[PDB]
Amino acid sequence: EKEEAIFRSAEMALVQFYIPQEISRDSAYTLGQLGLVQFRDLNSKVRAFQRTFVNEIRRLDNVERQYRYFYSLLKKHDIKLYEGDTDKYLDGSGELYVPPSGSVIDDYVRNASYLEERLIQMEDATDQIEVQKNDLEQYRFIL
Amino acid sequence: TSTTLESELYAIAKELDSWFQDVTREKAIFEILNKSNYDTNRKILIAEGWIPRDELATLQARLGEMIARLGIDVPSIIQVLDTNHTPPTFHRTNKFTAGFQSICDCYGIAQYREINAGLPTIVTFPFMFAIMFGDMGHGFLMTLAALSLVLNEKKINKMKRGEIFDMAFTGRYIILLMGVFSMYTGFLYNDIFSKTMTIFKSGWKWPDHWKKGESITATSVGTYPIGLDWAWHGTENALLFSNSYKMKLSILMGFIHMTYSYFFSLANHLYFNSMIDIIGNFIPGLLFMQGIFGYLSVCIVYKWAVDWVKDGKPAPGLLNMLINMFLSPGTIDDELY
Amino acid sequence: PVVSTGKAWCCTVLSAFGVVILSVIAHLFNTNHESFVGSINDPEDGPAVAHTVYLAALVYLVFFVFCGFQVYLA
Amino acid sequence: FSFSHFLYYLVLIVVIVYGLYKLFTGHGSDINFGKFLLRTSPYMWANLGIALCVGLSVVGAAWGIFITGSSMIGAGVRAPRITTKNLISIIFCEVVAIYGLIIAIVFSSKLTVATAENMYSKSNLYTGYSLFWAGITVGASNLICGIAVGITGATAAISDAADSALFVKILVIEIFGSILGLLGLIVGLLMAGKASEFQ
Amino acid sequence: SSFYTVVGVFIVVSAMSVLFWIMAPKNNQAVWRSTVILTLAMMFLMWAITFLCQLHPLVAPRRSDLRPE
Repeated sequence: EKEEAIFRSAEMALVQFYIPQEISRDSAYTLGQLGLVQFRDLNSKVRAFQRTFVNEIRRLDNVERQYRYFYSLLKKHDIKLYEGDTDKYLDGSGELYVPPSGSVIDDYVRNASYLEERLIQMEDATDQIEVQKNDLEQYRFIL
Repeated sequence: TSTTLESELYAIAKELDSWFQDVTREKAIFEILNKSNYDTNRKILIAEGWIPRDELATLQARLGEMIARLGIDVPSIIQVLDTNHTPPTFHRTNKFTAGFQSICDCYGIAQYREINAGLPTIVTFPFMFAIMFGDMGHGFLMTLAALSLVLNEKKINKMKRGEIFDMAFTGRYIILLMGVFSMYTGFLYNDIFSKTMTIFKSGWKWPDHWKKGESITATSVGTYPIGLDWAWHGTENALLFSNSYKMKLSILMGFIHMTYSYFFSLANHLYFNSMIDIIGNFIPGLLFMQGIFGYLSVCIVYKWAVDWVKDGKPAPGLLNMLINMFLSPGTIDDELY
Repeated sequence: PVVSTGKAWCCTVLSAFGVVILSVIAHLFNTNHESFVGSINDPEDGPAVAHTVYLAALVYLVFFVFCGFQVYLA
Repeated sequence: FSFSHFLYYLVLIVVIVYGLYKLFTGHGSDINFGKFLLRTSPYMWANLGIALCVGLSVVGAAWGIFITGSSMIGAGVRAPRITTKNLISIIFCEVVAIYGLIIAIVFSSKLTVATAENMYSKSNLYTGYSLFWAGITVGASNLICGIAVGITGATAAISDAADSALFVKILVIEIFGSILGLLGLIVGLLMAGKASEFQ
Repeated sequence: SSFYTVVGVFIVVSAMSVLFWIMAPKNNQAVWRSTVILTLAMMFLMWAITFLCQLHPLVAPRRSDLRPE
């Protein structure tokens, strides 16, 4: 029994959540797997760097930035991205997947941070060769 | 030297998308926890959120499943709050009323519990299309183009298209209703590929004999049941009838549309307990525009209903008397009633 | 003979409309409708133009059955 | 240099010398501006009135439409929510051509056919003069109104792209400037009020 | 004057619309209930405008050329 809400809007409620800290990270996944809560901003008039959970944004978008550097490096040396088609073990019926817990996120962070400088020096090594391919080849045209 | 790099990129290029999805989800979780109050005397996060009323039984079920997955004891993490803020809108769409809702939401997102304008749009939008697109065969081609998109819905919602086929596919029921209503309108205009039909007997009768080249007239032996008569096809004054015909059609349909949309304001003001808005805005505007422009529509229909040649009275001009109603009051050249 | 698939539908659909439309117009030339020939202008004879419009409908039919089997190969 | 001013000065000198010569002969009444108004067909004046009415109304509408449309397209690059809001500033410039349509539909019901006898009667010359001047009155008023409403629409689009609270206060000026075409409409209907058909 | 033809078909269409108001299925109640009752009305009104002003016409066709048969 759900109202149709095509003649008018749907009737709303404002619900206050009392979430403990030790299950907060875990509970926000369940709140996100059901897509029917719009959160309002309670921390207004607080600056963007003064808020809580800012280093947990800086680490994660550093990982985002290194993934962007990787995908920029994939377009050169043409390799198709795999795009794993199963967008259904996160979506779909059940509405319940277990989120990866802590050590998996730390593995992602240190894996990307180890992988970046390795790819940087491997790319810098193969571009000192091209800049001395170029002058030798055009000198061969001169000769 | 450019081979081990490439093999490393072959290793990275597989299973990078799943890494990216996991990190974007992890970042979105903290972006949602960022806007919640943090307490220090006890380790409790306080968060507020809007929700429709039919899912308070869904919240408790899903959060009960979560607290049954991990063994704890928490005291009733859900509390419905009484507020004075402005809640969101949320109309439900179900695949047929979705495209018209996306039409009406492109102009503006409606007020909370206001009457949705996407519900009458479903039929009043393709019909006002159809009046301008009054052809049998062109509406038939439009229905064929629409059924080429409706009859395979499952094949198309899994592809990447770009900005033109998107507007083609998300409005397929719009194109279907436009084509069907254009079939009905082009039937009433008696027009298929700019030709007539001859599916009934005519209301006009040609004379008995004429020389090849004589300008003759028809003699009005009845009326034609559905549509325009096919005795207006060549006839060298077809525009003289058709223009004064369809202009009055457009004025009548526009007035009925405006006076139907105006009553939704009364159904709003009666719902929000706003009885000063009725007596201050509904009645003045209703009397002002009915007593000017619905009187014109009543006069158009009344001039249609009266036989002027049999009564021997001159047929007046409705445009002339509409002008002289304001620019010279009291003086009437030809009497109507 | 490079691809020849995106131009097969453009001719099969064209011929599929053309057969039906010229067939019904030729049938309306044959029985004198007095709206296709009911004035002093363009046709005078009657079925003598119904002849060549049915001929053009046959030519559209062989366009349709030629190009309708080339799209079948994909 | 300045070829257009040379044309204007040459036309001025030729007209002055010609009129002064028609004085010089003693035949200054051969330049008879009034006999030209009698002996000219009234349907020319009526059809110039109708055609110049609808043409000048459409020109003013197009002018206002691209003035507000260029600024609204330019201002919607950073703030794309101005388009569906300031649609009404293009509505206000488009109704000008509809006023011209209404005038053309009213005036074209008076273009009947007259007899060779009493062709240049008092009523027919009156009808030609009234339709000509009423048509160019409403057409020039529609032109000017479309230009002004377009300028105010461009400025309103810029100000609403600044922040959302300003377009209610600038739309009032468009409401002021859009009444002028309706004034031209009313007086164009009133100038041709007592003119009959051509009989 | 046979304006009563328009009146009688209006009675029939209004009666079947009131019959559909107490008949429409309970799944998408307002969608059926509004779309059908608002399309019957407009499909009636356009035909009723069409049947009028062809009832007592003031202008007859001409057709100068028209082969004498």
